[PDB]
Amino acid sequence: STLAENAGLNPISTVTELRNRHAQGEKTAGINVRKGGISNILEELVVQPLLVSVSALTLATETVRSILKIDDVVNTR
Amino acid sequence: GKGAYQDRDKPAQIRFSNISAAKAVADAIRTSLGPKGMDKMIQDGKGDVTITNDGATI
Amino acid sequence: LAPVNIFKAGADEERAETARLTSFIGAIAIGDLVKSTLGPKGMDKILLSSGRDASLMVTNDGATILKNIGVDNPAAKVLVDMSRVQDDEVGDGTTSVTVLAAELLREAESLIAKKIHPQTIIAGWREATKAAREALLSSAVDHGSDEVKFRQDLMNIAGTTLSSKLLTHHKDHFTKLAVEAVLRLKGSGNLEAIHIIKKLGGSLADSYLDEGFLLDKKIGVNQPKRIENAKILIANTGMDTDKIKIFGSRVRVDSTAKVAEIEHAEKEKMKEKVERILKHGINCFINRQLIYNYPEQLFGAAGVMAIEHADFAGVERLALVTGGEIASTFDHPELVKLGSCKLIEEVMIGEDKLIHFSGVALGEACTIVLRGATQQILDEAERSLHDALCVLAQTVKDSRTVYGGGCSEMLMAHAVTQLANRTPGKEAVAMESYAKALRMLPTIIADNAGYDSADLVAQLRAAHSEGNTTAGLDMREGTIGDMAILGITESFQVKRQVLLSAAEAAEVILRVDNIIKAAPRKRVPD
Ligand SMILES: Nc1ncnc2c1ncn2[C@@H]1O[C@H](COP(=O)(O)OP(=O)(O)O)[C@@H](O)[C@H]1O
Ligand SMILES: [Mg+2]
Repeated sequence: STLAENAGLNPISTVTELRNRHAQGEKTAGINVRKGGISNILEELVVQPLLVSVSALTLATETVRSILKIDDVVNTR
Repeated sequence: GKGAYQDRDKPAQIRFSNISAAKAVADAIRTSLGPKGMDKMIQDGKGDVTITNDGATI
Repeated sequence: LAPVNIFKAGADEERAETARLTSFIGAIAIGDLVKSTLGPKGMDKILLSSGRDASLMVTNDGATILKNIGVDNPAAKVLVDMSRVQDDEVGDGTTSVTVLAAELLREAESLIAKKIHPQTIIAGWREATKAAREALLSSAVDHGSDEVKFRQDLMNIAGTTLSSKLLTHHKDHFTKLAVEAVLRLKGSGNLEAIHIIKKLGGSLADSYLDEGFLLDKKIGVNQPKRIENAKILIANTGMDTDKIKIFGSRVRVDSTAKVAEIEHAEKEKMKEKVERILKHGINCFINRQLIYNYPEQLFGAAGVMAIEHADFAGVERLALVTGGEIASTFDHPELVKLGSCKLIEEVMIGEDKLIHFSGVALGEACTIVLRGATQQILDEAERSLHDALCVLAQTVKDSRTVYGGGCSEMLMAHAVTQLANRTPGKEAVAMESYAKALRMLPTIIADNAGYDSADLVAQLRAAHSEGNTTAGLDMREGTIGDMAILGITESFQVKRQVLLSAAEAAEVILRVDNIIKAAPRKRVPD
């Protein structure tokens, strides 16, 4: 959604089309800012490592789980 | 069920405050994501100026 | 108030009623501050400092919470100190002791409201404490002759201790770190032999215990980066301008060539010392002080790895791990022992490089690498692993255990109630109150999980009254269960310390009848 908003695209329609295209087969669809729409992403040669996504998700989940454990704030010296 | 009355509301208030602060930070840095995101300029209290797109630096 | 003034300006005095009111308010406030962090489903506290440059931490430890707040009530300082010394003695039990003291004071206030002299309450509590400690002692189970039962008990103790802290997210994994590490000490209680290294990045489940040793140091330039079948000399000697010839001597000549000659002799002294060091037959040298760059090249030419600036702790830990001795004066190569290890190399963790020793000889000291996604997570993980190691070392020293989950408190309360039913007078009313305090620790635990505490405590009391001496709370479902089957096990020393310390602190506070304050030392504003 953010990627659709920053490029001046319509987020609701773009995300609905993304989900519809991912639910019926090919799993490499994405947002093309050059074309201004939705298309295969490997044809535009934009790729990234897997470690980036895996590490991001794991660290985010761990931080949220840590935050959910807190129920007080105390002012000290 | 029928009982277990919760007589303290401070934990819920603290949790909601934490949620609000985190969402505020996320919304603040949202605008810098993607090939069509712009930069931010920070002016330190000392007087130093930085123009950046990196999230950690911001 | 008498018309005549006996005191200075700013001095203060409070008498019986106000003194007791102030003391009880302070004690109860301190107890209720930390009630919330008790049991497997307690929560944590955020502490941030107004003065100390906005330092931030997230903690569950009772002693850590109490040592950081700025209490000014005199009756709270006693509880803070008692919690601190409890942490220093056994390392576990910090929250139960202060909660129990607060509950005892809360009962004592109503007892005083019923027109009973404090000394009567003190006598009743003394008898109740005697009976409770006897009943606890009779319930201990002492293993240690059989290896597998003892190791299973150690695993159960570690699991019970780690249940209330963050590490409970991976309770099994970290349990394997807590036991094995302690079993590396070979019966020595030196907890300084276990080094904990925490570094940012990665997940909490990526932590491990190394099979060798890790140093965060550097080797000199133009020396081998790895050695197989190493022989290690560990020394504590000066190598940067070693010639502190501690006399008050001086050089007084009439020519510059003489100064050059004496300079050359100074260099030859270092050369001779390095040759004497190399006479031992070593290929690895570790020193706690700095090594200047002339001995650096002397070692480099001989193909010997040299480590510099490895402070006292590192030297002692390496001595334990490898087996050498911390040598000096290097005149007798035969009388000094060298350490051995199968491989020394350099490993890369996160963004840093470390020296790794593998295949060590003894292994009587270890290192633990902690990984996490935030500084606060790492700090809390270390703070919890310390409690686990402390309780494990205490158990290894004295191996007799009891059952947790409210079993021990109910046993003590039942014994106290039976004693109270046999005695005449007002003291009985005191002893019953004692029991009502001990049955508050289980209740609070249930209150943190949302269970119907009253019904559970009634069932537990009924079960203990008829002889089921191993019944306790089953918190994964919230019922009554067998503690021996489920494996909830605690050490005897921790429970005994909790009971005795709480009783003595309550007795100390209850005897005060008048508080006197002197004029505070004014902070100089300007
Ligand atoms: N799995 C469990 N089931 C029931 N009770 C538990 C369990 N684990 C720990 N407890 C209880 O929780 C208490 C531990 O308190 P804790 O929150 O760890 O801080 P402290 O040990 O410093 O009081 C013990 O009295 C123990 O009986
Ligand atoms: Mg504990």
